[PDB]
Amino acid sequence: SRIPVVLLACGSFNPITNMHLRMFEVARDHLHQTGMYQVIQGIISPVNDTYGKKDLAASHHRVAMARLALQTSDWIRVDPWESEQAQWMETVKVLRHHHSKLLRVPELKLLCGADVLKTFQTPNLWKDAHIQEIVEKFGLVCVGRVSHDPKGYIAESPILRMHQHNIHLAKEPVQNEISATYIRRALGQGQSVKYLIPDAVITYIKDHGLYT
Amino acid sequence: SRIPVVLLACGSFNPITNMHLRMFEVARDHLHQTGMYQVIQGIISPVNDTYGKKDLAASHHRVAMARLALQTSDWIRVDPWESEQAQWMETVKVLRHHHSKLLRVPELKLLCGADVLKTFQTPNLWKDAHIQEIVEKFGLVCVGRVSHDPKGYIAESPILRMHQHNIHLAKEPVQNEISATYIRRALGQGQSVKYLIPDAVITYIKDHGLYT
Amino acid sequence: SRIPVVLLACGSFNPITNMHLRMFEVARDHLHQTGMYQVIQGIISPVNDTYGKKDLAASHHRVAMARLALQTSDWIRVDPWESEQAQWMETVKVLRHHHSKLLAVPELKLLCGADVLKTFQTPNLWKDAHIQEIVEKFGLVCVGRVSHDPKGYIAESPILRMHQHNIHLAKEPVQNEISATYIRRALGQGQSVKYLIPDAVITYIKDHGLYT
Amino acid sequence: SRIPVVLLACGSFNPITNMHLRMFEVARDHLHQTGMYQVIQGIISPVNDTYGKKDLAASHHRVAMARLALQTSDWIRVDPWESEQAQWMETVKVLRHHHSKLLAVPELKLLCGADVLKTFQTPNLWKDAHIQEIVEKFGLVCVGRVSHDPKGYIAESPILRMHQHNIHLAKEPVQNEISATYIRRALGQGQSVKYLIPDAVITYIKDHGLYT
Ligand SMILES: Nc1ncnc2c1ncn2[C@@H]1O[C@H](COP(=O)(O)CP(=O)(O)OP(=O)(O)O)[C@@H](O)[C@H]1O
Ligand SMILES: Nc1ncnc2c1ncn2[C@@H]1O[C@H](COP(=O)(O)CP(=O)(O)OP(=O)(O)O)[C@@H](O)[C@H]1O
Ligand SMILES: Nc1ncnc2c1ncn2[C@@H]1O[C@H](COP(=O)(O)CP(=O)(O)OP(=O)(O)O)[C@@H](O)[C@H]1O
Ligand SMILES: Nc1ncnc2c1ncn2[C@@H]1O[C@H](COP(=O)(O)CP(=O)(O)OP(=O)(O)O)[C@@H](O)[C@H]1O
Repeated sequence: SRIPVVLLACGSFNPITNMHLRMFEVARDHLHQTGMYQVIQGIISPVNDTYGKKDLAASHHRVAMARLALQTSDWIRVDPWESEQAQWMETVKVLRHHHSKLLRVPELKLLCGADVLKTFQTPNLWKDAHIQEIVEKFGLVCVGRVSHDPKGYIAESPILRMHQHNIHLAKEPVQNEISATYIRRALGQGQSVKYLIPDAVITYIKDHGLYT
Repeated sequence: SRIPVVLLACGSFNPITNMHLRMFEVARDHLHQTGMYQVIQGIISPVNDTYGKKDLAASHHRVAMARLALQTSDWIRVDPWESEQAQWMETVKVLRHHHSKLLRVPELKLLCGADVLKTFQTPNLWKDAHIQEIVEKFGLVCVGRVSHDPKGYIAESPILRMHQHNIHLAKEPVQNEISATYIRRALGQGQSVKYLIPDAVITYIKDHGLYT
Repeated sequence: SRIPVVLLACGSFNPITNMHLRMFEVARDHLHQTGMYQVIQGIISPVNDTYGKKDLAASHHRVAMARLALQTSDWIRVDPWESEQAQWMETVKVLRHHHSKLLAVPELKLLCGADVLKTFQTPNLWKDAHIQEIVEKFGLVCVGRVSHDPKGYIAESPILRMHQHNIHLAKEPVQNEISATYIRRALGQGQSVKYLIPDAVITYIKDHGLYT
Repeated sequence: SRIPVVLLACGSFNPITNMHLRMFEVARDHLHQTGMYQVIQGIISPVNDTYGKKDLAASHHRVAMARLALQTSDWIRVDPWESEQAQWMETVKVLRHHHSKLLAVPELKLLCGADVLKTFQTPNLWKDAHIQEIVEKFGLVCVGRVSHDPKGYIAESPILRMHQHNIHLAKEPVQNEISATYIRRALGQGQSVKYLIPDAVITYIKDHGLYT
């Protein structure tokens, strides 16, 4: 039989876009095609407001938009636990929390774009122990992105190449390079982003005067 | 004051995708930014079933999906006149028909991707008289696409470069290369296309067993 | 052992670019990786000057630029035969000519980008009999291009589908969408195209005042 | 008259690629088109071997490959100073060094891709004071990359926004996303990278058995 899998995606979702959503769909089809897994749930976990330095919309707004974006999904949901904590938390700690909730068994895997995968190399950006825990205790499903070579990132990492069984590279045959930065700039200029992010999210943004 | 403009997009829309929809939004923002125009309406006109040679879904299905895709649009509508004619018709003839309907005044412009623009060069593909009529009697709004250089296509065409005032090049700052061919293949393989085309269109496709 | 193969690329090569050259390298590695072919030669065949609408540099110059571009290749050569003929010739006839030239015969295959494969669908562009002879008697090696879905083009064409074993889809994780159209426009504006086309080609264009 | 400018590109150049070289040409044409600058020299400065996690070819080889790649450039040279230092140095210190070297002084500007500009946002990556000194005392010329929105990065950073007059955004309608990571993987698999990196660089890699 197949192994139950839960996909967890961390990030800003400022705001959530059709690309963030597509990422789950591609990752699920990929895992199913292997024959070894059955994805049972997707979780969008927006980052906390204390995180880094940037014009991030308040967390309850990002959580609300993600919930709206996901109303037509029968398997992906937003979980505000991370954004509701007092302070920002390293990714691995969010994975532990959700793993615990699962035990109250499905394998919990981190879901991300190939660009996040490239950051594992940035000096003083990720503790090696954390990278090891992600691919050894949990798993990693990476969706391709233009200009990134996930296969090489894995091969050149002493930690990643040792845990390839738990790293899944999902190929994105559709060029969809929507960046939320662009979405925010467009909105600020009063330009349309319809068909780039969910209609309901656009409505929420307008109703609450976000990204003006 | 501004000149009223109606945008007309011909094509297969087999099925309509989020990219076809985005094309209208980008074209409208572009024309408005010039200050010279006010886009008052968008029209999706699906090609007739006698057209060329291919696995085209029945026209009433393509019209229905486009209508569903456009339910959340307050300015773009589908017009089945073209698909309802007895036989396929050259683009310019569809422009004449819609121009007539407008008179029962707004400028009617053809809307298309930069790839369509490149076909103007293909031997025995477009009558020069028709290309001239399009950019001289009507107008052309072209949305950019990866690998195409609209500015060069215009400059190298003796007909197009003489009517640049009526040709509008709208830039697409977002890499969104979704092809309907891929959508159909994915659907046939039972893969997800959610977030690539409208939810309602996906439902219609499933309900009517299209692209199996 | 392996079936010997010769690759033939037809096109404008106005001017030849690094992408046109990359196309050969990608196709050769793909055929070799199948384990059953050995590519022994590549042929660049610039189109005749009587062809099409677009105004191209003289074939004398396009052949010269290809020769210069190919000085550092040990397996690809330019063949002027096609451009030296009194008038434009259909692709199938150029294949027949080069096949005769090879007369334990190697297989001669047409090398092209996925955009060319999509034109097989265009009404009144290719004679069905030519499409059949090309994929059945010669073979097609298609290199991927953004926005094109070769697999779908093949599945939706009864002729390509029936002979799909003779169509080899090659691709690399590199987004290299440089159009010669852009190249000419840039040259016309006095901008650099260094590192987009070979240094030797740029020298010839400057020395002979082309693309002004 | 025009302000003389020197462009400095820092990075791994592991190995230097046609895209790294194209970056200089695009930046120079952009600065010249503003009508107020005259680019007099370009400097490629390979990073020190003590830098980061990823295992890079020896700096001796990366400097050699850049020198060979640059033999056909009449304005860009490689400068080994940075890689010859006992240990890795922050970008701002390399700029200061080269600025001193130039000591009616030309303006020295950092040349990079938009992805680098996005890293300014990363928590604990750059010292705010360094970001300020880079954009205020030197200048930044950023070349566009797919998926990045430089204009938005600048608008959302108070430091970049305040000094945006010293940040020059250059870009060309060419999708050239070749990653050196892909290059190394391909070389490791015995595949061709001809026409993606200079011929002279490929010869050196083969002669010295690099990237095995
Ligand atoms: N267009 C795209 N294609 C594939 N993955 C994408 C994507 N856009 C975002 N992602 C992925 O979605 C996850 C969350 O992204 P975010 O944290 O919201 C940064 P972003 O989406 O790039 O917006 P930004 O421009 O504000 O940084 C990441 O794993 C990222 O890789
Ligand atoms: N991803 C995209 N980006 C920009 N324009 C697009 C686009 N996809 C389609 N278009 C435009 O939408 C209009 C209609 O396209 P269609 O006639 O449906 C062919 P298509 O969308 O490429 O599907 P196909 O693969 O079945 O041919 C054309 O003007 C085309 O240029
Ligand atoms: N960037 C690219 N990637 C892959 N194949 C490409 C390519 N650019 C061109 N080709 C292929 O190279 C062959 C010859 O192309 P040409 O006939 O010269 C037209 P082109 O190269 O698109 O320039 P154009 O802008 O003048 O039309 C074709 O098979 C085409 O598909
Ligand atoms: N395809 C491309 N287009 C524009 N800029 C590019 C580029 N590829 C790399 N660059 C730029 O070239 C400079 C040096 O890059 P490097 O430090 O060598 C990392 P890289 O080139 O991405 O290879 P990598 O895959 O090993 O990381 C950077 O400013 C980077 O932004």
